[PDB]
Amino acid sequence: DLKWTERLPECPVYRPTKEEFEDPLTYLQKIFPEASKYGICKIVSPLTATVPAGAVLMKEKSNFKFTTRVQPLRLAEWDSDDKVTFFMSGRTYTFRDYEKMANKVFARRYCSGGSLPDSFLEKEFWKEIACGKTETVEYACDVDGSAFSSAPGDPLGSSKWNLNKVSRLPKSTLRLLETSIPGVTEPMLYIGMLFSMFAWHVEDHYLYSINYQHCGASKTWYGIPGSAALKFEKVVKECVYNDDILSTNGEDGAFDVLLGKTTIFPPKTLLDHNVPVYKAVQKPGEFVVTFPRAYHAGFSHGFNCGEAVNFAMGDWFPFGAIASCRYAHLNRVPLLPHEELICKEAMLLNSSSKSENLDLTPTELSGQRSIKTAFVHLIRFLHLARWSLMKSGLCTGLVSNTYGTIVCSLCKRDCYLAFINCECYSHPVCLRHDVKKLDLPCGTTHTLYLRDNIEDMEAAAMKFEKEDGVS
Amino acid sequence: AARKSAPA
Ligand SMILES: O=C(O)CNC(=O)C(=O)O
Ligand code: NI
Ligand SMILES: [Zn+2]
Ligand SMILES: [Zn+2]
Repeated sequence: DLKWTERLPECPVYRPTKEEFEDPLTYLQKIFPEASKYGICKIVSPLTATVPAGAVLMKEKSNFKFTTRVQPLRLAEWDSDDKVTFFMSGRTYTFRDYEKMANKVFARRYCSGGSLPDSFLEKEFWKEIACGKTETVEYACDVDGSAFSSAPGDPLGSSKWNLNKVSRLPKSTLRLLETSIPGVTEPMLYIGMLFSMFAWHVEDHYLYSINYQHCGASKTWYGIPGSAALKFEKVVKECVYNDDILSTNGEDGAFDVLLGKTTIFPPKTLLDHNVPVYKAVQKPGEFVVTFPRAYHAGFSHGFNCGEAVNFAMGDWFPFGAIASCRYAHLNRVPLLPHEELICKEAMLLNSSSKSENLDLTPTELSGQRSIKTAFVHLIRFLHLARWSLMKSGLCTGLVSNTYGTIVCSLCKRDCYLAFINCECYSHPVCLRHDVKKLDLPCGTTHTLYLRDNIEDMEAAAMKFEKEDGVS
Repeated sequence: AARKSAPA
């Protein structure tokens, strides 16, 4: 029927002034207590680029080209083999040529290539999915490159809103990151065409996402509140159980695996089972932020170019925890060194300047509280694990741990404070495992690798645990 | 490896 599209509630739109703009993390700090509730929000940039994105790509960068990927929008269920073969059949284009091709296919569909009204193209996307005869769209996802100008004059490029600068911003908890991560530490370019889509995802680590549209047609996002995440996944399986918008129906998967086989489904089904959905229609010059654990999907209305990066502030730390456990439960190597980030942030808060942590926003305060809580819980657990270990008498060696984060060979959880190493060095395990029941081919001698400064961190934990709101 | 995600 598609009337639901017209009556979807829109997400909050903020239009700060230049003086309000500051940097995106402080701004998100300020607006968090309301936008948080929606999972998705939109910020109109009060700063214009002096050099537009096509010009920055053509002149500031040399021979910029990119390869595309082919998505099947909606068709008799595509099996994994057929899927994988055509995902990267896509040809390599030049910005100008991808634009030209997309606008030709758009003209072909609607006799003219002029942008069309948003309600029209959205209804068209959902009806095309339901019964369209077109098979595929080309989308240049995940391109490494940036359309912000390196020019010093450019007000947007020289601002702290440039995606290139965000991960190293003072309130970016990933500023502490050791090594770069594509899309996480550094932005990526997304270049779309008519009906090129991004299906429902919760991101990596429930981390925040920030996306800026540089140019082109509108982009429609559907966002779910972090609050609704469980309900979201619940309904999906039920409705995949119902054979409503049915997938391949394997019925033996982790949740993203199931999502990765479904034809993208309309928000109406989500509204029918009473899970909140908000719409954002993103134009050039607008940032869309997705909040940690906020599910979102979306599609393009035509040729367009956007730029996105994932980030974290301290309020994200509880969500990170949840992701970690799921990562472990699904026995998957985590994206981020969670424990290391807890420790580094917490010991930066410990030994603070203290001339800073006085009058500050409630959301930052809550994030600091969440960092301290994560730190205190981690140190208490590791203390009792170490006590148990010592009394077992199965731990032969103790070694000052000088490494970065390592991955436990059984669960796959990140280990920063401590791990138990073996004889060959290929079966280290986190302290969550009963060492008596370790059956390792290398032997039985177990060596505890422990961070050198554990005493300082224990003192920090005992300081924090007496502090207000950290119980 | 360190990265974001999709099917190749
Ligand atoms: O812009 C796109 O193609 C999709 N964006 C995202 O998934 C995001 O930034 O959260
Ligand atoms: Ni996303
Ligand atoms: Zn483990
Ligand atoms: Zn071994």
